Amino acid sequence: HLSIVTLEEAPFVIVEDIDPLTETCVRNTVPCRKFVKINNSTNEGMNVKKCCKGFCIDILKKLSRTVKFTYDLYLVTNGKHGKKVNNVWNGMIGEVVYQRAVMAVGSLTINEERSEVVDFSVPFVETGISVMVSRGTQVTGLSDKKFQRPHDYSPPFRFGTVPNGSTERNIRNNYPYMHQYMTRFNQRGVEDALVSLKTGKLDAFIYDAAVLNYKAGRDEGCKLVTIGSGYIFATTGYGIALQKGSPWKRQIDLALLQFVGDGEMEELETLWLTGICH
Amino acid sequence: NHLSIVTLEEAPFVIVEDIDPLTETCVRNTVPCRKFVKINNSTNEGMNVKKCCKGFCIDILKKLSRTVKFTYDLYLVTNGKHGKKVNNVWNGMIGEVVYQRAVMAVGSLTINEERSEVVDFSVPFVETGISVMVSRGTQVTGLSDKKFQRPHDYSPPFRFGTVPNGSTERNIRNNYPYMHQYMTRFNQRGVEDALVSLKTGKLDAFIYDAAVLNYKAGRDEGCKLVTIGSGYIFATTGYGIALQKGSPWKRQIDLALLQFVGDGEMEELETLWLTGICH
Ligand SMILES: CCCC[C@]1(C(=O)O)C[C@H]1[C@H](N)C(=O)O
Ligand SMILES: CCCC[C@]1(C(=O)O)C[C@H]1[C@H](N)C(=O)O
Repeated sequence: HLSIVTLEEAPFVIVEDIDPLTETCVRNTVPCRKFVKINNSTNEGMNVKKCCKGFCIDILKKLSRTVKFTYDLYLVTNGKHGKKVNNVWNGMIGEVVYQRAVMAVGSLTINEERSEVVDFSVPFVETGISVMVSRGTQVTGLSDKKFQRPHDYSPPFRFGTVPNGSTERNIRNNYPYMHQYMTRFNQRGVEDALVSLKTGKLDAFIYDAAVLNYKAGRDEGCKLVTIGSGYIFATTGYGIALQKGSPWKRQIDLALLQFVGDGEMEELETLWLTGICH
Repeated sequence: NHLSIVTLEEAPFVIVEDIDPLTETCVRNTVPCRKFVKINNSTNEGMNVKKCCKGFCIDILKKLSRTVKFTYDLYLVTNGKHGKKVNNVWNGMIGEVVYQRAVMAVGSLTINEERSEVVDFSVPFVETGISVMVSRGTQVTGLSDKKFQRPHDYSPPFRFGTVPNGSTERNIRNNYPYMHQYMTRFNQRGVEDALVSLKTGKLDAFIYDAAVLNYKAGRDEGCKLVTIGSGYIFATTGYGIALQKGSPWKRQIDLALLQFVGDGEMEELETLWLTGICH
């Protein structure tokens, strides 16, 4: 009944293929589909069915047992989390804004531009802006002199983020020089940034706090250290996105508070999010 | 001289001391702040007494009125503390802004959704939430530990409480009625009282604001206290400068705070006032 959109980002949402011999998503996974175009000219395409698992998938399973709803999970195709591009929202935010999905689940950072057009769950994952450097690099945060005067260092201090998300907006809306310097170090994905950090091609990676803490926690060899931005103005959390004025915000929040109360949340946190390093 | 600003005493964010009587002056890192004290406990008759104010949020106020270039009149709230709707009327610092007795409210003021329906808030400059403090040695995973869920399963019953009428009590009473009703018998009148009961073994856990508990555990004489996050992620927020609803000054106050965070002035205040020595 309920159309729910998600986005793949480990460890919160992990996407794998279905076994063709089964027609089944098994173990801890649930069925999720994707509308994939036939080529790069039309929008013509068809659904391909996949399997989805992760921390927020397990939250969705708990939510639809407790609130007692059935759902059809699908993966966003136009954009990622959410950005206003040419005055139209893309990503998961757009799917809720334009009422193609009743809910959006995943590593969706609650911010203030987004909550002008969608209603939000209570935060269930603490997040913000964090800085990750190679183990050995010493930075106090985003206010360090390597981030404010990068040309004082040889080579110039190399740091960047993943564009079009919650982190870039917080930098672009408040510190224009920092943002303009960063875009030449735009990192396409989390995995690319960690490779350049450990190989010495990047000095610092600015990104979401929850993702960076998880990646540093179970990194092969414990080579990555994460420190808070110090941008306390950007502290927030992941939230389930609902349509503006949604009648389900009340019951979705009540179920999440139950999980936080009875320990289901902390037990989910030690299944997916705990780390080993530091 | 122009802007009336209300604050509330809570170390290390606001520390209140008396004026030197030979001078009538506030010197060093302190600024003049006044208090309206009643003459007795019968009428509302009273007079203003002048005091000196210092701390982390006082130093934020000094930077804001240098950068934005305003002069201010600092006074200490007398009816209530931070802010609560009592008999459908707001008291404390929130009430002073709601009823237009103060243009701004500065201090350990936690941003929540009930407060921001009647006042506007700066961007957060101190991240806070709900935290649990126990004696070093007590093992709790958070507020969802079964010592909190089922306190009567232990002998004696698990003794934990908070300070009433604040952000923490509202977050618990609005969502977990049994936990709140059990806590009120362990209501702590102040932070200092709760730390004494923890170190003497008369209280098992102290739920309170995260920033204050992290500071108190950081500078405890002997490092006797351990702080752990609530796990109540729904209650994560921060301290904010309270302004009247639709205030034209929220924009300029935010721009100055964002400048301090950008140029390192904030990190200089945080390691002068808030960093600790214990772990
Ligand atoms: C655009 C890919 C990465 C963007 C993210 C960021 O900018 O931090 C991670 C997203 C964040 N959780 C959000 O919801 O915008
Ligand atoms: C009135 C007792 C103080 C309780 C507080 C809390 O609830 O944690 C500390 C307050 C908090 N900073 C707020 O703004 O309410």
